[PDB]
Amino acid sequence: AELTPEVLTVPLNSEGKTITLTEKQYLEGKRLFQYACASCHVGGITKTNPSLDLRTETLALATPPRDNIEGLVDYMKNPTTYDGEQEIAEVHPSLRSADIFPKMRNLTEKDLVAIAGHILVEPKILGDKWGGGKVYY
Amino acid sequence: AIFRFLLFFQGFHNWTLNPFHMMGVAGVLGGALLCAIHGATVENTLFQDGEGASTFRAFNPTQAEETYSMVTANRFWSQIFGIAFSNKRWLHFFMLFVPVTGLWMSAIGVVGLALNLRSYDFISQEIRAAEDPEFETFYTKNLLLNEGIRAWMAPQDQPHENFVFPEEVLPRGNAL
Amino acid sequence: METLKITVYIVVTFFVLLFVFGFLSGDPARNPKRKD
Amino acid sequence: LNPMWRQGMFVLPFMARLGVTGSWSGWSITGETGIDPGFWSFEGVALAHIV
Amino acid sequence: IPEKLAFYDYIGNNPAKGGLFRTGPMNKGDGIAQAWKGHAVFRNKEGEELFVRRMPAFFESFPVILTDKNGVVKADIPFRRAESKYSFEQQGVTVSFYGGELNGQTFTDPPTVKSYARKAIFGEIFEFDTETLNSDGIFRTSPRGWFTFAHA
Amino acid sequence: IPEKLAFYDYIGNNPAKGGLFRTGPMNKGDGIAQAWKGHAVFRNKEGEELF
Amino acid sequence: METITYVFIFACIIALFFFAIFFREPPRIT
Amino acid sequence: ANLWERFCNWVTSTDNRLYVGWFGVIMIPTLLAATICFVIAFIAAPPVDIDGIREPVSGSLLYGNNIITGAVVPSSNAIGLHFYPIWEAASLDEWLYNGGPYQLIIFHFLLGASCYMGRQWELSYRLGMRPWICVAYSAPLASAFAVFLIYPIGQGSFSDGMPLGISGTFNFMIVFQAEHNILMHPFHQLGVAGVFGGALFCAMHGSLVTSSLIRETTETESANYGYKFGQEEETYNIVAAHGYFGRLIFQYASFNNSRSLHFFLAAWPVVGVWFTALGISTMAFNLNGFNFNHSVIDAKGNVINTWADIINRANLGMEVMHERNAHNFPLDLA
Amino acid sequence: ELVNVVDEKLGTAYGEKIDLNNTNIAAFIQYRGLYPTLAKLIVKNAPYESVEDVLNIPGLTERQKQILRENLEHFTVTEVETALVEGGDRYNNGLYK
Amino acid sequence: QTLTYDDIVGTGLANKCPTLDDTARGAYPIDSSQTYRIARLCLQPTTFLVKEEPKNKRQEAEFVPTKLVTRETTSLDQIQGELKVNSDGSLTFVEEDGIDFQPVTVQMAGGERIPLLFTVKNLVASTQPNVTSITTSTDFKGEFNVPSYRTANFLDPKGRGLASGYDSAIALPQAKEEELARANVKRFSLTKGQISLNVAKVDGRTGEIAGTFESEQLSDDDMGAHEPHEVKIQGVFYASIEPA
Amino acid sequence: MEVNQLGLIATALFVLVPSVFLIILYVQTESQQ
Amino acid sequence: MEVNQLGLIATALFVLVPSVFLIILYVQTESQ
Ligand SMILES: CCCCCCCCCCCCCCCCCC(=O)OC[C@H](CO[C@@H]1O[C@H](CO[C@H]2O[C@H](CO)[C@H](O)[C@H](O)[C@H]2O)[C@H](O)[C@H](O)[C@H]1O)OC(=O)CCCCCCCCCCCCCCCCC
Ligand code: CLA
Ligand code: CLA
Ligand code: CLA
Ligand SMILES: CC(C)=CCC/C(C)=C/CC/C(C)=C/CC/C(C)=C/CC/C(C)=C/CC/C(C)=C/CC/C(C)=C/CC/C(C)=C/CC/C(C)=C/CC1=CC(=O)C(C)=C(C)C1=O
Ligand SMILES: CC(C)=CCC/C(C)=C/CC/C(C)=C\CC/C(C)=C/CC/C(C)=C/CC/C(C)=C/CC/C(C)=C/CC/C(C)=C\CC/C(C)=C/CC1=CC(=O)C(C)=C(C)C1=O
Ligand SMILES: CCCCCCCCCCCCCCCC(=O)OC[C@H](COP(=O)(O)OC[C@@H](O)CO)OC(=O)CCCCCCCCCCCCCCC
Ligand code: HEC
Ligand SMILES: CC1=C(/C=C/C(C)=C/C=C/C(C)=C/C=C/C=C(C)/C=C/C=C(C)/C=C/C2=C(C)CCCC2(C)C)C(C)(C)CCC1
Ligand code: OEY
Ligand SMILES: [Cl-]
Ligand SMILES: [Cl-]
Ligand SMILES: [Fe+2]
Repeated sequence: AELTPEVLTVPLNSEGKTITLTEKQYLEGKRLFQYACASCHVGGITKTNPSLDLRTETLALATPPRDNIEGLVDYMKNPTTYDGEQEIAEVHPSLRSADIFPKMRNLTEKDLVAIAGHILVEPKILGDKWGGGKVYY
Repeated sequence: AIFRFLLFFQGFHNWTLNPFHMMGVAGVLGGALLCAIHGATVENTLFQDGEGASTFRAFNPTQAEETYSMVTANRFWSQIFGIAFSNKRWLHFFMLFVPVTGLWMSAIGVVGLALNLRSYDFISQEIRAAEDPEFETFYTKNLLLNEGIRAWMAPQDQPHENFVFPEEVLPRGNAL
Repeated sequence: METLKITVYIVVTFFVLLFVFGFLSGDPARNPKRKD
Repeated sequence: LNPMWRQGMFVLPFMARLGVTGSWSGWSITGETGIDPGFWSFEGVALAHIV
Repeated sequence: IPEKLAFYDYIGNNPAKGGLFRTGPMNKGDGIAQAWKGHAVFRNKEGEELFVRRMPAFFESFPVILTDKNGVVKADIPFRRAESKYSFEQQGVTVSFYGGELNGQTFTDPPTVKSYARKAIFGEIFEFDTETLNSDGIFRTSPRGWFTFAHA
Repeated sequence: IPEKLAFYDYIGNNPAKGGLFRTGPMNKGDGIAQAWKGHAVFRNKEGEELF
Repeated sequence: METITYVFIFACIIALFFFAIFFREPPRIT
Repeated sequence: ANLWERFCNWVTSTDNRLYVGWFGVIMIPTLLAATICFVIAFIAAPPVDIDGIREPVSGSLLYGNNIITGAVVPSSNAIGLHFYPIWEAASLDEWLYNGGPYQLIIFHFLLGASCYMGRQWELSYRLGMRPWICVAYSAPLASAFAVFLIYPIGQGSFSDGMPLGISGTFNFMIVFQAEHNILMHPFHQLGVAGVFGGALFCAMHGSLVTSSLIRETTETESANYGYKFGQEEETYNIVAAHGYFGRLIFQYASFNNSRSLHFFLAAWPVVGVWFTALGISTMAFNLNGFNFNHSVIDAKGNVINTWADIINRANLGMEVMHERNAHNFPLDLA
Repeated sequence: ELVNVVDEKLGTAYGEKIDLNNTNIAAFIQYRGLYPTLAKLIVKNAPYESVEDVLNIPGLTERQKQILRENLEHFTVTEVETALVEGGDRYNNGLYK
Repeated sequence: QTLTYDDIVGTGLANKCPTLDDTARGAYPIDSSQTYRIARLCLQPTTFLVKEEPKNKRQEAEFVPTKLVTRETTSLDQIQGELKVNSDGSLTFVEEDGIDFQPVTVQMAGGERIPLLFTVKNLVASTQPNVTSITTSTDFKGEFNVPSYRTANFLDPKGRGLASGYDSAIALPQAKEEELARANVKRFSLTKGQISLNVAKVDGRTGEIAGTFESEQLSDDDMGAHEPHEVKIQGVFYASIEPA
Repeated sequence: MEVNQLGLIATALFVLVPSVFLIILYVQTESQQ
Repeated sequence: MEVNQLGLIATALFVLVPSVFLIILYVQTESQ
């Protein structure tokens, strides 16, 4: 098996347009996800709130849907709760709160696409392991 | 892979509870103790047989004379520990005997485990614990650990069995 | 309990004083070769 | 209905006879609970004999 | 199906299910077998035949998992109840008996059904006399096991 | 009538009722006493009390 | 009965320690 | 000839059947306290709430244990690292429920055993010996500190120190493997090399010396009677032993110097056990064994399991089961 | 007559839908728009006699009422089960991942 | 003076309710118009009594004293609730929230440990009619809920539980289950307790009241494994009243 | 506890029989000397 | 038959202990 363009193709938006990441973007995405996110989101769970994971199915039922590049890029700029009702930049890393979350300072627009891309690709590779937790280690 | 072997034997065979392993443990730990205590006694009851601060040079393989004082070693250990060796031949035979016997004992226990002839349980404990939900011992706590080991490692450790354990059957304590 | 506490405080102090003053009583001299 | 002599107790009565009536676990053979017998409980007498 | 053949198809006669200090005859453990209860057939509420996964000899304890002919899990007895998907209660598992003492009988009350599922991991299901020898319910090995051990 | 007093008026507590190899506490024989059943009064059909 | 047995064996071992130390065969030089 | 100097002379006398010494003045009462409390607790102590969750664990023989399952149970997690002497309890009943006897035993024992080590120095000095037998005993002593004191310090509670029991010991080492993975830690691997190699060299030395005993007896008598306590001459032929072992392997892998040989005997297990005691003492601060979980993946990114991942599955089973009612939150951080 | 009441409850609608009187709050993530805000409101205002009662929760906006309407078929109500609602278990039932 | 944490810590004072000066014999008047809350109710047990079992014919056993073995972990505090005025002048406290339970285990003579959940959960307690003033003769009397001492995830030592755990004695694979049913099937009890609160001190200025309490409730039944004991608890209380 | 009743005689002879054997050999060794 | 189970150990020790005593005294007589 290998990292093919099929696996590297992911929804860009809710319209149903798609984008094909390069292998480079994917690995950039993975590296930046480790740098900025994995302390809480290792393996696609959320250590400080396990009820909410990074599975595609969960992101799809979020409000604004977050199962696409645009929704996830937006989330990293202006995070909301799962029903969209409340903004949580003060307790969740975002560019909006890069002053209190200093690792977000040096993230460019293309870094965000790469991180979002990693999050949408990884469950295509790992299946249940992504977001499933220790049961699947 | 050997580390996995050890853990397998804990969870499936409860091998730590097996008195043949226990005798093996005593024999290996007892051998190591004998090894350290004999080497240190000799090295700390040496006779002054040269002028150097490096006492190694003052031994000649063809000298007939003992190089350390059995008598002072015997006094030391009698007064420190109550008992000491007094017979050098017995001492060194005992050093052969202890770890050789311990290893032989453990081999016997493993033969039994070839047949799943384990020392897995104490029946008296299980009868009481079944009836009395407030009865708890380190023996019942370790069996819960075994039960976790088996359910959590079997699917991947025994792939030919095609074990599919859904999340809802995995034994788990609270939160973890 | 306070009586037990006091008793143990006294007993421990006793043994520790014995230890300290015993080693201060010329202990290097108490060997079989050279004494001072 | 279940006093010491129904239970095959043989030395317990000789301690009770001369004034030892209570256990460090808080019962006495007269049925009063929460007594504090001090050292000279049934247990203290036994320990003393062992020592 | 002769009872003698059914009784061979039961893990309690497997000699690798004993223990070193579990002494005496096999009868002292599971009891004196009296009768084959019959062959248990499990079905869910949709009528698929389900199959209890049998205990392997390696395991002192084993969970209760039911499969379809294809090996797909369709029911179990859950440990954690809050997120259970496959409970007997949810799947409407039932058991029917063909042959033996319970032939032609069907049970639907989930606790009875789970009870036979717990026995089906051992193979075929027998009625035992546990009183006569005050059997403790824990498997012992057979003369085949004791002889091999001693001679090895 | 206090139970304790009824219990003394019972042959199972008489020390001359035993056996040399009948071992153990008295409770191993008749059992652990739990309760006075009450005093039994026997009458015949003429209502005369019998003993 | 099992408790009595365990403690009896333990006490016999302690007693053996006592004889083994104070009533040993004395080591004697040559 | 004053009262003190007479006392000092009895304390340090080399005529006492058992040497007392100044370290003995502390060792004797502390060991007697630890021993007497240990025997009584093991036989008769009531159940102890080791994990502070009002779930008492029965450890003594009278409350339904045998020799293998019995233990003196560690003190309550509610106490953590607080000092819990008797006089701090409202009653002995309280002290027993919360695990007081454990603290009394381990503190007296560690004190007594530290003094045991010093007493080995002291008597060596009084007898005009070289001094370092006590350094060999520092390896076991360090190991006892690690499981009774250092590990409880790092984790925050004497409730995670090793139980004073046989099955309690096993519980301790199983839960240690799930929380630390001692097996994949190199200091434990060196401890194994220290005790396996220690047993090996014990057998080797014993068999080589026993192999080369000089004929001094008939076949109707124990060959041990060919050695007399205090004889000046060696009782075996080291050149014959060396001539055998150097041919078994090759010449230069065999000792011809008995002093180097016995130093090696001393050094290998002592040093290996130093490392394993330091393993426990550093996993006390959660610097754990190697983690190669999901380290191998394929071109696509699928995880390719190794035997380390199989170890991880077993560790997970120990983790999720231990102290099954004691965790309310997802991470078992101590 | 000795029955496990949680297992019994799995044989009701509680075993197939979100039970507004008993189910832990994390189940409301299964449907969009429900967590955390409406889920918090629903759990605080239980018990309910019928699934439709949820629409009378004081405070709902029209958007909230419409979200509930879209999801009424995913809900049920059964009798409150003490074992499921004591201990604050509707907010944290000790299950994480 | 008001103490700080570092004054209190390690002393035992954290487990004690506030007291009032013995000078505090006033009265706190109630406006049937106005609404009120209790901003803090504190209950400090001092004595745990357990009903013995007389065994013989109907002798009706006594309440015997016990020793506390779980230390200074016993007090309920920071309890709050509505204080309502009813048509007939009675006042009713309705508990809303607070640290309103503590597990406790006391030890009887002979060594039996008795765990209990000391609680006032869901307390509703009410005065006589025609109060109009809270005074040093005012009594509140009420009832509260006693949930199971362990909740549903609790696993016994063989792994059996109610919402989690094994449903059988797995260590006895072929034993007859009938005898084990009581140990195997966990049940969640919910019983009621009764409390009386007696007001003996009142600070008319500050809305603080204090006095004595006695409650009666059931002990732990180990999820149905055994019959509970009756427990009687006595102690002191403190409560602070506020107009809402 | 419901222990094996025969464990007691098993343990008793396991201690007694080899111990007696040693004592017999010891005592007749002393009375040679 | 419902016999007393301490009967077995009581009979075994009643035989063993005094028998062993005599055997000890006899063997050490022969070797002297
Ligand atoms: C080998 C060779 C070397 C030779 C060495 C020399 C050999 C000599 C060895 C001596 C060994 C002594 C053995 C000591 C046993 C410890 C007994 C104990 O702990 O016994 C303690 C008893 C136990 O007390 C009772 O303890 C009970 C404990 O109950 C527990 O135990 C109960 C009974 O088993 C039940 O189990 C019950 O359910 C369970 O809760 C209850 O709590 C009672 O309330 C409580 O009274 O206490 C008592 O009353 C005792 C008195 C204490 C009074 C308190 C005042 C303080 C007195 C200070 C005294 C210090 C001693 C002086 C130091 C020396 C100075 C010169
Ligand atoms: C205090 C801890 C402790 C101690 C001291 C021991 C001690 C022992 N264990 Mg136990 N064990 C423990 C804890 C412990 N155990 C725990 C907690 C568990 C979990 C249940 C186990 C599980 C366990 C298992 C599962 C087994 C043991 C076994 C053993 C024995 C190993 C004997 C040996 O040297 O084999 C070493 C191997 C040999 C001596 C075989 C021959 C080796 C030849 C000579 C090799 C030659 C090498 C050659 C030159 C090439 C090397 C080159 C290359 C490396 C570069 C010994 C009695 C084994 C046993 O009982 O065996 C019968 C066994 O199988 N243990
Ligand atoms: C090859 C030998 C052999 C075999 C395979 C069997 C097999 C069997 N026998 Mg038979 N039996 C034998 C010899 C044998 N017997 C002999 C010689 C006797 C006379 C003593 C008996 C007397 C006998 C009776 C009276 C009964 C049986 C019964 C049975 C059955 C149950 C066995 C059991 O529970 O064991 C339990 C086995 C163990 C617990 C293993 C003990 C291992 C010991 C503890 C190890 C010792 C270790 C040692 C001290 C370490 C030293 C090391 C170091 C110091 C050097 C089984 C089919 C029973 C039955 O079911 O009958 C219908 C029964 O009641 N047997
Ligand atoms: C003055 C001595 C004395 C007395 C009166 C008692 C009395 C009692 N004990 Mg105590 N006991 C004693 C000494 C005594 N004991 C001693 C020394 C021990 C230590 C071994 C014990 C150990 C003990 C235990 C363990 C128990 C008792 C119990 C009891 C009760 C039941 C007794 C019973 O069933 O006897 C049965 C008596 C017999 C069967 C008589 C045996 C006589 C035979 C025939 C031997 C003599 C024959 C001899 C070989 C002839 C050789 C002649 C030759 C020269 C020709 C009773 C209150 C029991 C009880 O209920 O406690 C709660 C119990 O369980 N006792
Ligand atoms: C109150 C209650 C009941 C308490 C009980 C508590 C409880 C938990 C008790 C546990 C009991 C329990 C069951 C113990 C387990 C024991 C067990 C596993 C037994 C193993 C038995 C056995 C047959 C195993 C087979 C292997 C075997 C032969 C091992 C033997 C090990 C052993 C004895 C090693 C020697 C140890 C040792 C301390 C030696 C010191 C020797 C010594 C004095 C050397 C000094 C010395 C050195 C020199 O170099 C010179 C020159 C001189 C002169 C000299 O002197
Ligand atoms: C297609 C085709 C045809 C295929 C080609 C294949 C082919 C044909 C194959 C054939 C191969 C062939 C022709 C043969 C040659 C092969 C060959 C070289 C084989 C190598 C085999 C090999 C692996 C050997 C094992 C080596 C071995 C394990 C030794 C390692 C050394 C070792 C660990 C030694 C221990 C030393 C040590 C630490 C100390 C000893 C311990 C100890 C302290 C002893 C105590 C002690 C010591 C004393 O000293 C004395 C005095 C006394 C008192 C005493 O107490
Ligand atoms: C610090 C205060 C003192 C501490 C107290 C120490 C007490 C323990 C000392 C052992 C006495 C018993 C040994 C008798 C036996 C005895 O007298 O041996 C004496 C023996 C003396 O040997 P010799 O060389 O004189 O004799 C050999 C010739 O006679 C050939 O026959 O020494 C040994 O063999 C050494 C190895 C014994 C190794 C065993 C010692 C450790 C055993 C520990 C047992 C623990 C089990 C615990 C169960 C709970
Ligand atoms: C802990 C400090 C976190 C860090 C670092 C990151 N995330 Fe996070 N995340 C965290 C929490 C507690 C939550 C839930 C927020 C809530 O209350 O709703 C989240 C959630 C997300 C989500 C939504 C997942 C869903 O199923 O809807 C996303 C997409 C997400 N987090 C992404 C993300 C990224 C990309 C991060 C690195 C830049 C990152 N998180 C860090 C906690 C933490
Ligand atoms: C003087 C001197 C000396 C000597 C000393 C000694 C000898 C000491 C002793 C000591 C001792 C001898 C000690 C003891 C102690 C002990 C302890 C302290 C104990 C404790 C115990 C306990 C507390 C118990 C408890 C319990 C339990 C646990 C359970 C059951 C119940 C009871 C409660 C009982 C010398 C020589 C050195 C020199 C110098 C001087
Ligand atoms: O391992 Mn897992 O981690 Ca050290 O604490 Mn958290 O749990 Mn508990 O008490 Mn003993 O044990
Ligand atoms: Cl555990
Ligand atoms: Cl936690
Ligand atoms: Fe040597």
